[PDB]
Amino acid sequence: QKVIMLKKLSTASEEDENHKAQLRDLEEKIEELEKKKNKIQEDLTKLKE
Amino acid sequence: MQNLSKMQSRLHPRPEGEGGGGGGRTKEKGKSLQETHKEMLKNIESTNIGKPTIVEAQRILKIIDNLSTNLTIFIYLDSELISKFLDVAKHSKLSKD
Amino acid sequence: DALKVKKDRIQFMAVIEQLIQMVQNNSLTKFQSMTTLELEDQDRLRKLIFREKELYQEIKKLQFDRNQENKEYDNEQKDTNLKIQNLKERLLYKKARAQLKNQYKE
Repeated sequence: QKVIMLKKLSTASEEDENHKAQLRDLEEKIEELEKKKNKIQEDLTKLKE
Repeated sequence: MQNLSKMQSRLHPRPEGEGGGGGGRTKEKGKSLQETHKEMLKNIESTNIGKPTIVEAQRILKIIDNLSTNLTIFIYLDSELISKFLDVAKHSKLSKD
Repeated sequence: DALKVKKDRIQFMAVIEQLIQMVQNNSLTKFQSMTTLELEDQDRLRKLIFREKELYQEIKKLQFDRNQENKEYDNEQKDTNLKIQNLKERLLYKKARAQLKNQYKE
Protein backbone atom coordinates (compact mmCIF):
# COMPACT_ATOMS: atom_id res chain seq x y z
CA GLN A 1 0.00 0.00 0.00
CA LYS A 2 2.94 2.31 0.69
CA VAL A 3 4.19 1.77 -2.86
CA ILE A 4 0.69 2.04 -4.34
CA MET A 5 0.11 5.36 -2.61
CA LEU A 6 3.59 6.65 -3.45
CA LYS A 7 2.81 6.15 -7.12
CA LYS A 8 -0.73 7.49 -6.69
CA LEU A 9 0.32 10.66 -4.90
CA SER A 10 3.15 11.30 -7.33
CA THR A 11 0.39 10.56 -9.88
CA ALA A 12 -1.78 13.59 -9.19
CA SER A 13 -5.24 13.70 -10.75
CA GLU A 14 -3.50 14.91 -13.90
CA GLU A 15 -1.16 11.91 -13.79
CA ASP A 16 -4.07 9.54 -13.16
CA GLU A 17 -5.77 11.11 -16.17
CA ASN A 18 -2.46 10.33 -17.89
CA HIS A 19 -2.86 6.69 -16.87
CA LYS A 20 -6.33 6.79 -18.42
CA ALA A 21 -5.72 8.88 -21.56
CA GLN A 22 -2.12 10.06 -22.04
CA LEU A 23 -0.53 6.82 -20.88
CA ARG A 24 -3.46 5.20 -22.68
CA ASP A 25 -2.06 6.67 -25.89
CA LEU A 26 1.50 5.76 -24.92
CA GLU A 27 0.53 2.12 -24.35
CA GLU A 28 -1.47 2.18 -27.60
CA LYS A 29 1.63 3.49 -29.37
CA ILE A 30 3.67 0.65 -27.89
CA GLU A 31 1.05 -1.88 -28.99
CA GLU A 32 0.89 -0.45 -32.51
CA LEU A 33 4.69 -0.51 -32.71
CA GLU A 34 4.51 -4.17 -31.71
CA LYS A 35 1.97 -4.72 -34.49
CA LYS A 36 4.34 -3.03 -36.95
CA LYS A 37 6.98 -5.45 -35.70
CA ASN A 38 4.65 -8.37 -36.32
CA LYS A 39 4.13 -7.19 -39.91
CA ILE A 40 7.82 -6.67 -40.63
CA GLN A 41 8.90 -9.97 -39.06
CA GLU A 42 6.12 -11.78 -40.94
CA ASP A 43 7.43 -10.34 -44.20
CA LEU A 44 10.95 -11.34 -43.16
CA THR A 45 9.80 -14.88 -42.29
CA LYS A 46 7.93 -15.38 -45.55
CA LEU A 47 11.11 -14.17 -47.23
CA LYS A 48 13.37 -16.51 -45.23
CA GLU A 49 11.15 -19.48 -46.05
CA MET B 1 7.37 -75.59 -52.96
CA GLN B 2 10.77 -74.18 -51.99
CA ASN B 3 9.43 -70.88 -50.63
CA LEU B 4 11.17 -69.62 -47.48
CA SER B 5 8.20 -67.63 -46.14
CA LYS B 6 8.80 -66.31 -42.61
CA MET B 7 5.32 -64.93 -41.86
CA GLN B 8 4.35 -63.64 -38.40
CA SER B 9 3.35 -66.18 -35.76
CA ARG B 10 0.39 -66.05 -33.37
CA LEU B 11 2.20 -65.68 -30.04
CA HIS B 12 -0.44 -65.62 -27.28
CA PRO B 13 1.66 -64.29 -24.37
CA ARG B 14 -0.23 -61.50 -22.61
CA PRO B 15 1.06 -58.06 -21.59
CA GLU B 16 1.75 -59.18 -18.01
CA GLY B 17 0.75 -57.01 -15.05
CA GLU B 18 1.96 -53.41 -15.14
CA GLY B 19 4.15 -52.58 -12.15
CA GLY B 20 3.30 -49.95 -9.56
CA GLY B 21 5.41 -47.18 -11.06
CA GLY B 22 6.88 -44.44 -8.90
CA GLY B 23 4.38 -41.64 -9.37
CA GLY B 24 6.38 -39.06 -7.46
CA ARG B 25 4.29 -36.00 -8.28
CA THR B 26 6.58 -33.12 -7.27
CA LYS B 27 4.81 -30.45 -5.21
CA GLU B 28 5.27 -27.11 -6.96
CA LYS B 29 6.40 -24.45 -4.49
CA GLY B 30 3.75 -21.73 -4.39
CA LYS B 31 5.20 -18.23 -4.55
CA SER B 32 4.69 -16.18 -1.39
CA LEU B 33 2.77 -12.91 -1.46
CA GLN B 34 6.03 -11.14 -0.65
CA GLU B 35 7.63 -12.91 -3.62
CA THR B 36 4.56 -12.15 -5.74
CA HIS B 37 4.65 -8.45 -4.85
CA LYS B 38 8.42 -8.02 -5.32
CA GLU B 39 8.40 -7.34 -9.06
CA MET B 40 5.22 -5.27 -9.22
CA LEU B 41 6.00 -3.26 -6.08
CA LYS B 42 9.33 -2.42 -7.71
CA ASN B 43 7.43 -1.52 -10.89
CA ILE B 44 5.25 0.90 -8.91
CA GLU B 45 8.33 2.30 -7.14
CA SER B 46 10.30 2.79 -10.37
CA THR B 47 7.89 5.35 -11.80
CA ASN B 48 7.93 7.13 -8.43
CA ILE B 49 11.75 7.21 -8.38
CA GLY B 50 12.38 10.88 -9.11
CA LYS B 51 8.65 11.64 -8.94
CA PRO B 52 7.91 14.98 -7.24
CA THR B 53 4.95 14.50 -4.90
CA ILE B 54 2.71 17.08 -3.26
CA VAL B 55 3.06 17.88 0.44
CA GLU B 56 -0.19 16.06 1.22
CA ALA B 57 1.14 13.17 -0.89
CA GLN B 58 4.26 12.98 1.28
CA ARG B 59 2.06 13.13 4.38
CA ILE B 60 -0.02 10.22 3.08
CA LEU B 61 3.11 8.18 2.36
CA LYS B 62 4.57 8.97 5.79
CA ILE B 63 1.33 7.84 7.44
CA ILE B 64 1.47 4.61 5.41
CA ASP B 65 5.06 3.94 6.46
CA ASN B 66 4.25 4.79 10.08
CA LEU B 67 1.40 2.28 9.99
CA SER B 68 3.73 -0.34 8.49
CA THR B 69 6.46 0.25 11.09
CA ASN B 70 3.95 0.22 13.95
CA LEU B 71 2.47 -3.01 12.60
CA THR B 72 5.94 -4.58 12.50
CA ILE B 73 6.65 -3.37 16.04
CA PHE B 74 3.36 -5.01 17.01
CA ILE B 75 4.48 -8.18 15.24
CA TYR B 76 7.55 -8.22 17.47
CA LEU B 77 5.40 -7.14 20.46
CA ASP B 78 2.64 -9.73 20.12
CA SER B 79 0.63 -10.31 23.28
CA GLU B 80 2.44 -13.63 23.71
CA LEU B 81 5.83 -11.91 23.88
CA ILE B 82 4.65 -8.89 25.89
CA SER B 83 2.99 -11.04 28.56
CA LYS B 84 6.41 -12.60 29.22
CA PHE B 85 7.30 -9.26 30.84
CA LEU B 86 4.66 -9.92 33.50
CA ASP B 87 7.42 -11.70 35.47
CA VAL B 88 10.78 -10.89 33.89
CA ALA B 89 12.75 -12.63 36.64
CA LYS B 90 10.48 -15.69 36.66
CA HIS B 91 10.35 -15.86 32.84
CA SER B 92 13.36 -18.14 32.48
CA LYS B 93 12.54 -18.47 28.77
CA LEU B 94 13.31 -14.73 28.60
CA SER B 95 17.06 -14.16 28.67
CA LYS B 96 18.17 -12.40 31.84
CA ASP B 97 21.02 -10.81 29.88
CA ASP C 1 -3.01 17.39 -8.33
CA ALA C 2 -4.09 18.14 -4.75
CA LEU C 3 -7.58 16.77 -5.44
CA LYS C 4 -6.30 13.32 -6.40
CA VAL C 5 -3.66 13.39 -3.65
CA LYS C 6 -6.49 13.85 -1.15
CA LYS C 7 -8.52 11.19 -2.99
CA ASP C 8 -5.62 8.75 -2.62
CA ARG C 9 -5.32 9.67 1.06
CA ILE C 10 -9.00 8.87 1.59
CA GLN C 11 -8.54 5.65 -0.40
CA PHE C 12 -5.82 4.64 2.04
CA MET C 13 -8.08 5.71 4.92
CA ALA C 14 -10.61 3.17 3.66
CA VAL C 15 -7.77 0.67 3.15
CA ILE C 16 -6.60 1.08 6.74
CA GLU C 17 -10.10 0.86 8.23
CA GLN C 18 -10.86 -2.24 6.17
CA LEU C 19 -7.58 -3.70 7.43
CA ILE C 20 -8.70 -2.70 10.94
CA GLN C 21 -11.89 -4.73 10.65
CA MET C 22 -10.01 -7.57 8.94
CA VAL C 23 -7.53 -7.64 11.83
CA GLN C 24 -10.39 -7.64 14.33
CA ASN C 25 -11.77 -10.66 12.46
CA ASN C 26 -8.27 -12.09 11.84
CA SER C 27 -9.07 -11.75 8.11
CA LEU C 28 -5.79 -10.21 6.99
CA THR C 29 -6.05 -12.16 3.72
CA LYS C 30 -8.72 -9.80 2.38
CA PHE C 31 -6.48 -6.82 3.14
CA GLN C 32 -3.63 -8.61 1.39
CA SER C 33 -5.72 -9.23 -1.73
CA MET C 34 -7.05 -5.66 -1.78
CA THR C 35 -3.50 -4.35 -1.45
CA THR C 36 -2.53 -6.63 -4.34
CA LEU C 37 -5.30 -5.16 -6.50
CA GLU C 38 -4.46 -1.57 -5.52
CA LEU C 39 -0.80 -2.24 -6.35
CA GLU C 40 -1.84 -3.66 -9.72
CA ASP C 41 -3.89 -0.56 -10.48
CA GLN C 42 -0.93 1.63 -9.52
CA ASP C 43 1.56 -0.62 -11.33
CA ARG C 44 2.47 1.06 -14.58
CA LEU C 45 3.13 4.77 -14.94
CA ARG C 46 5.86 6.03 -17.14
CA LYS C 47 7.84 3.49 -19.19
CA LEU C 48 5.70 4.38 -22.20
CA ILE C 49 7.29 7.07 -24.36
CA PHE C 50 10.67 5.33 -23.98
CA ARG C 51 9.19 1.96 -24.90
CA GLU C 52 7.58 3.68 -27.88
CA LYS C 53 10.92 5.01 -29.14
CA GLU C 54 12.48 1.58 -28.66
CA LEU C 55 9.67 -0.08 -30.61
CA TYR C 56 9.86 2.47 -33.43
CA GLN C 57 13.63 2.04 -33.77
CA GLU C 58 13.39 -1.75 -33.83
CA ILE C 59 10.56 -1.37 -36.36
CA LYS C 60 12.81 0.72 -38.59
CA LYS C 61 15.67 -1.78 -38.37
CA LEU C 62 13.19 -4.60 -39.00
CA GLN C 63 11.80 -2.85 -42.08
CA PHE C 64 15.29 -2.35 -43.46
CA ASP C 65 16.08 -6.00 -42.76
CA ARG C 66 12.94 -6.95 -44.68
CA ASN C 67 13.98 -4.76 -47.61
CA GLN C 68 17.52 -6.10 -47.82
CA GLU C 69 16.44 -9.71 -47.29
CA ASN C 70 13.97 -9.38 -50.15
CA LYS C 71 16.86 -8.09 -52.25
CA GLU C 72 18.94 -11.16 -51.41
CA TYR C 73 15.95 -13.46 -51.94
CA ASP C 74 15.50 -12.18 -55.47
CA ASN C 75 19.26 -12.29 -56.10
CA GLU C 76 19.67 -15.86 -54.84
CA GLN C 77 16.57 -17.02 -56.70
CA LYS C 78 17.73 -15.58 -60.02
CA ASP C 79 21.33 -16.73 -59.56
CA THR C 80 20.44 -20.31 -58.63
CA ASN C 81 17.97 -20.58 -61.51
CA LEU C 82 20.78 -19.38 -63.79
CA LYS C 83 23.09 -22.00 -62.29
CA ILE C 84 20.50 -24.74 -62.87
CA GLN C 85 20.18 -23.60 -66.49
CA ASN C 86 23.96 -23.57 -66.90
CA LEU C 87 24.32 -27.04 -65.39
CA LYS C 88 21.66 -28.30 -67.80
CA GLU C 89 23.49 -26.68 -70.72
CA ARG C 90 26.81 -28.19 -69.60
CA LEU C 91 25.13 -31.59 -69.42
CA LEU C 92 23.83 -30.90 -72.93
CA TYR C 93 27.30 -30.15 -74.30
CA LYS C 94 28.91 -33.10 -72.54
CA LYS C 95 26.22 -35.37 -73.97
CA ALA C 96 26.89 -33.81 -77.38
CA ARG C 97 30.64 -34.47 -77.28
CA ALA C 98 30.14 -37.93 -75.76
CA GLN C 99 27.59 -39.00 -78.35
CA LEU C 100 29.45 -37.50 -81.32
CA LYS C 101 32.78 -39.04 -80.34
CA ASN C 102 31.06 -42.39 -79.74
CA GLN C 103 29.28 -42.11 -83.10
CA TYR C 104 32.63 -41.60 -84.79
CA LYS C 105 33.92 -44.59 -82.83
CA GLU C 106 30.98 -46.53 -84.29
